[PDB]
Amino acid sequence: VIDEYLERSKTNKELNDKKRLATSGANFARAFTVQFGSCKFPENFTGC
Amino acid sequence: IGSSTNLIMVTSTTLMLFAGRFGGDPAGFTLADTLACGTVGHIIGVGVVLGLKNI
Amino acid sequence: WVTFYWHWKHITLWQGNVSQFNESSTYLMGWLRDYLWLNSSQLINGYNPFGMNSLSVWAWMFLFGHLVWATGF
Amino acid sequence: MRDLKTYLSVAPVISTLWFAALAGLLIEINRLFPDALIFPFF
Amino acid sequence: EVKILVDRDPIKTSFEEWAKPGHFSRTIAKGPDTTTWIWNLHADAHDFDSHTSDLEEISRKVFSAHFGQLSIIFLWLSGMYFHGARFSNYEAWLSDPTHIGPSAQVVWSIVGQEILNGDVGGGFRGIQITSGFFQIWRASGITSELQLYCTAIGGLVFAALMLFAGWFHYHKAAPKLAWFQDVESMLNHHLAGLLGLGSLSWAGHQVHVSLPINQFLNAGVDPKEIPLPHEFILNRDLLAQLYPSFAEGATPFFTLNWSKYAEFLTFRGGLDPVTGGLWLTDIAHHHLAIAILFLIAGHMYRTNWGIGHGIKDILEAHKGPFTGQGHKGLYEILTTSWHAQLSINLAMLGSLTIVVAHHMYSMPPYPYLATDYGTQLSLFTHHMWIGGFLIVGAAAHAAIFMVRDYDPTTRYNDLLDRVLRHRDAIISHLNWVCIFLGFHSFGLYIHNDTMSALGRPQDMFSDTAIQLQPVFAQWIQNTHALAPGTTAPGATTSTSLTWGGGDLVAVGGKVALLPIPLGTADFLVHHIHAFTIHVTVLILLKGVLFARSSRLIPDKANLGFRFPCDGPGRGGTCQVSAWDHVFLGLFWMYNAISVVIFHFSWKMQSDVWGSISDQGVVTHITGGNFAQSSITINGWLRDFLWAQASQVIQSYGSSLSAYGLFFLGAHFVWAFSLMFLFSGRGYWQELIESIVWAHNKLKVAPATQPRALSIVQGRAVGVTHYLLGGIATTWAFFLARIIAVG
Ligand code: CLA
Ligand code: CLA
Ligand code: CLA
Ligand code: CLA
Ligand SMILES: CC1=C(/C=C/C(C)=C/C=C/C(C)=C/C=C/C=C(C)/C=C/C=C(C)/C=C/C2=C(C)CCCC2(C)C)C(C)(C)CCC1
Ligand SMILES: CC1=C(/C=C/C(C)=C/C=C/C(C)=C/C=C/C=C(C)/C=C/C=C(C)/C=C/C2=C(C)CCCC2(C)C)C(C)(C)CCC1
Ligand SMILES: CC1=C(/C=C/C(C)=C/C=C/C(C)=C/C=C/C=C(C)/C=C/C=C(C)/C=C/C2=C(C)CCCC2(C)C)C(C)(C)CCC1
Repeated sequence: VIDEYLERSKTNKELNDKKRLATSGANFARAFTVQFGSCKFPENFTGC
Repeated sequence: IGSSTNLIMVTSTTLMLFAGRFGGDPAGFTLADTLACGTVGHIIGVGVVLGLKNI
Repeated sequence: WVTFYWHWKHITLWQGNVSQFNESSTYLMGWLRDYLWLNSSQLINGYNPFGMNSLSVWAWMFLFGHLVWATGF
Repeated sequence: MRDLKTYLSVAPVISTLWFAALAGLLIEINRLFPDALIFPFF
Repeated sequence: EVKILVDRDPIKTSFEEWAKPGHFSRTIAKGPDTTTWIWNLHADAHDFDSHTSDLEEISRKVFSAHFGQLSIIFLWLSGMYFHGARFSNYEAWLSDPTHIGPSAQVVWSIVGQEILNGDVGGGFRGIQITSGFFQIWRASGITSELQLYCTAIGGLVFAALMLFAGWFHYHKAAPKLAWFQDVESMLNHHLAGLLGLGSLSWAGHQVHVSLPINQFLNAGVDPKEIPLPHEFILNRDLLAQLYPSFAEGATPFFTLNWSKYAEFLTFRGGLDPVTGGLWLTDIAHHHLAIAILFLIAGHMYRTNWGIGHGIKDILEAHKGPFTGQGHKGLYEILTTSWHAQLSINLAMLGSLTIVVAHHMYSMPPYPYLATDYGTQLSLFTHHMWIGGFLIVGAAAHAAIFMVRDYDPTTRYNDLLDRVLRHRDAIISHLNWVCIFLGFHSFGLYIHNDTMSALGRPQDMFSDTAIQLQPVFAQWIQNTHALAPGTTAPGATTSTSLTWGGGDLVAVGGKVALLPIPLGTADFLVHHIHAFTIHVTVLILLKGVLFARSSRLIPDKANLGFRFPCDGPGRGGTCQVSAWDHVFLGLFWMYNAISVVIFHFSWKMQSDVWGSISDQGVVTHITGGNFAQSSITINGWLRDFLWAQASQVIQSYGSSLSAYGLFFLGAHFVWAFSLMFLFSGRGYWQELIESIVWAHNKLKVAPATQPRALSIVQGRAVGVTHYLLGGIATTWAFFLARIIAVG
């Protein structure tokens, strides 16, 4: 609001959408992890 | 100290307490009565001060 | 049920396309969408805020019937 | 232990356990074999 | 005096009572002779007043049930927060709230249901939610998922604490009867402590946490660059840069020169242009004022000290022109039975819920809430239904009290006797009012339909032929529009944009709010609403008043509260109990609420919601056809039911397909209900006889002889199925339409 944080956001505009997309993809894949192949019957013990 | 608001609030609180006294004490005046009188005096003082400042 | 089946089959046969009944009659949503909702468009437009046509009386009777049905309840 | 075992044998609890086991077995069978319309083993 | 009184270990915790079902009632505990026993075991489970007669046990059971309910609610809240934290696109929606649809549920991939994972937006696939939780989280200042996880953990902990508290207060230290009968202390603590302190703490949170974070977000700062909430508390320089008043500290508050806090405590009103919601400073100011008011009002009743008021003294010393001695023995009645309190609280809660729905739709308090149409529609309909159900239940509990807890010898009240002595005039007048209102309200519509069907559009009651305008409502609207100019100099603008007069507010190319016109259609629909409400009131009042006795049956109180009839004599005495009156009034409540929600939906879609181009023209969803098509029944059937059902029936093969399936399923359930409402028990019993013979032939006869359902059970099943089917149909239709088109 002091236009310094706005300038910080403009400088770091990139990779922020990347982080958001990565978080959304992880949230979606939390249901398809088994169908993907990872988190199979082994290593479910205290995992995922 | 010495401002108009301080004098107004002090006068209101003292007058309310004095009125509440009559109409270890010679006349039964427990701490609850003093607290209620002080609170009502403070309410009245705040009201009158804010009314006067708002003109 | 019998009259619904007869009317739908014959109306599709007359309209020139028989694939509609052959395809949409195997599930009930097809019955609800391709028979009642589709064919009621001309009936419900008997009278509108703009005007009316010769079907108007039938439309009235339509609504009339509904009322009586509810009164039975 | 006797009273807890007696309670666990009441009708709703046994019914929910049986139906949960059946649903799990059916879901796992349908997962291992995705689609089935005819019996092809013969 | 006021004291803490408890009993140590009234009951012992053991599993021996779990093994034997129906231990509360001896008749149930004896054993199952037929199947009806099972149906009874669930009916009398929560009727604590029938298990025993001592008030102490009933009060303790009520307290424990309240604790368990609180634990369940906390578990539900924790689950919602955990779903928001883990499976959601909250972080993606935070940056671009206008172009992303909220979603917090993910469906598995077992059968083929993966088509339900729609493209909500932000690189996510899932079911779009309409709970409005994202707006609440944004208004609270949450910008990450770790905070949501912590909130979920805290909710789990609090649910466990509530369950342990319930167990402790039933099995270890149970309060005595005198503890519950102290209403003055309870009122003082609920007013000053539960309400004032909570609102004060929330106002403090809003002042310290919500306002700076929301200001940074509204400025345009990226959510990942905003300082953490505790940085504002730790660093006074940041707050001084944001709000200079904080640089002075708490000195102004004690100095009584409160104007210095005018930066973050304002009285402007209206909607915020950026987010289309109320100002957060106004909300904090309102919470502070409400906290002050509740804290002041919480010290009215005398408890343990000289100062205060006595409720009994206030009631007894009341003198008036129309009342007289009046309220003399009401204190004992209210402090003796639970049912009267339950009825009063139920009615008040229902009315409050309806008021909440109205105030929430009128003035949106959350950011980016007005432009999300599905959330608004869902909130309005849900709150209306909840309020209606509570209002219905109030009358049933009032009838229960009047039936089983009323005796004019030990506890006599003059007002109740006076009301009970002239019930015939009340019932007759209410019946006449209902008949007159219904005749006029529906005859207007029937006349319009008949005149339009005969090619006579100049004889109808419309804005063009015969005008019936709501002059009083228009006068009130004009007064409210002109209110802030002279009558309320403190406010910069009016409270709401609904009042005729002002400007249009739109956020992100979508209309947020604009003044709502009023015409003949609003007149007709308002009168229909009044007619339905009056009929429901008539039914409930007739049920309540004639519970003890009637001209037809002079001893109805001996039979009880839940009895089917008295017999085939006297011409027929079916459905004479108050339970039947409640079961009949449920239908009319359903009808009234359905009409209200239909009116709200059509009017909002036709006259308010829409889109705006760059030039400045506004295109509404249905193009303003409410004022000319809603004056006839055919218009309601064609332009609302037929036209707006296109989306639900065409949703197959898409992400909305589930809704369509529900649109069918509910229908089925509705029809099913008819089977329980048009038939009787004897036919089913006679059929079960032959079925039992066929079973007996093959040696598969059960010891518990099958029996047909009782009459009351059949009526309850029918009404439950009817209500469930209708409500689910409306839910599916509304959600499908508002998600596909908005
Ligand atoms: C239920 C309400 C209702 C009402 C109010 C109206 C009203 C109207 N209709 Mg419609 N109509 C209705 C339903 C209704 N209709 C229905 C259900 C149908 C059948 C489908 C029709 C079919 C219909 C037709 C076919 C026609 C109309 C037409 C008309 C008009 C004719 C009025 C008239 O000539 O007689 C009025 C007669 C009176 C004797 C008035 C009695 C009421 C008085 C004022 C009592 C007031 C009481 C007072 C306060 C008492 C206090 C006592 C105190 C002093 C001590 C009128 C505007 C006619 C038209 O052409 O109009 C444009 C027409 O041809 N109507
Ligand atoms: C100022 C303290 C105080 C507070 C905060 C409350 C608050 C509450 N009381 Mg009341 N009550 C008080 C004094 C207080 N009471 C006194 C002195 C009496 C005796 C006259 C009663 C008699 C009473 C009864 C008989 C009942 C309640 C109930 C309730 C709950 C209402 C449910 C609800 O509205 O959701 C609001 C939800 C929340 C805010 C949950 C937060 C949890 C709170 C903060 C727990 C801490 C409260 C407790 C008083 C303090 C702990 C003391 C202990 C550790 C020694 C709520 C937790 C009803 C209830 O639901 O029962 C469980 C109920 O049946 N109260
Ligand atoms: C605020 C809370 C509240 C409370 C504590 C009570 C308390 C009480 N009520 Mg009242 N009541 C309320 C609100 C409340 N009521 C409301 C809102 C209504 C209007 C509907 C009523 C109408 C009412 C009636 C008509 C009766 C009572 C009676 C009773 C007593 C018996 C309770 C019982 O045995 O149920 C135990 C629980 C059940 C029998 C469960 C029934 C199944 C429900 C109906 C299904 C709902 C399904 C779900 C929502 C949909 C999903 C489907 C899915 C499961 C597949 C009990 C003292 C009864 C009595 O005998 O009083 C002396 C009685 O006859 N109440
Ligand atoms: C849609 C069908 C339907 C209709 C029309 C009615 C109608 C009515 N109900 Mg019933 N009811 C129904 C279904 C229906 N119910 C269902 C499903 C239930 C659930 C069991 C109930 C349960 C029920 C209860 C519990 C109560 C009623 C009551 C009433 C009356 C309300 C008073 C009033 O508005 O009268 C005004 C008249 C009308 C709205 C009816 C239509 C009249 C139009 C305008 C035509 C008039 C035209 C003209 C005169 C005809 C002449 C032509 C002829 C000469 C050829 C009214 C007779 C209440 C009651 O009787 O108290 C007064 C009551 O307490 N009903
Ligand atoms: C004479 C004498 C004496 C003295 C005494 C005294 C001194 C007493 C008291 C006094 C007083 C003087 C008291 C009181 C005070 C005060 C108070 C108690 C206050 C309170 C307040 C409040 C509570 C407030 C509140 C509020 C707020 C916070 C905000 C706004 C609103 C209001 C206002 C509400 C002696 C014993 C020494 C000796 C002998 C003689
Ligand atoms: C969301 C949520 C949660 C959380 C919560 C929280 C976090 C809370 C907090 C809370 C708080 C944190 C509160 C606080 C409060 C406070 C208060 C209430 C205060 C008061 C004060 C006062 C009253 C004062 C007074 C005075 C005066 C007037 C003057 C001078 C002196 C003195 C200072 C004394 C959980 C997880 C649980 C669950 C789920 C949901
Ligand atoms: C409507 C509803 C809801 C919601 C609810 C809520 C949101 C609530 C809240 C609540 C709250 C929000 C509460 C609060 C409370 C608070 C309190 C209770 C406080 C207390 C405090 C205290 C106790 C303090 C103390 C102190 C201190 C610490 C310092 C100074 C001194 C003194 C002593 C004053 C739901 C969704 C569930 C559903 C159903 C219905």
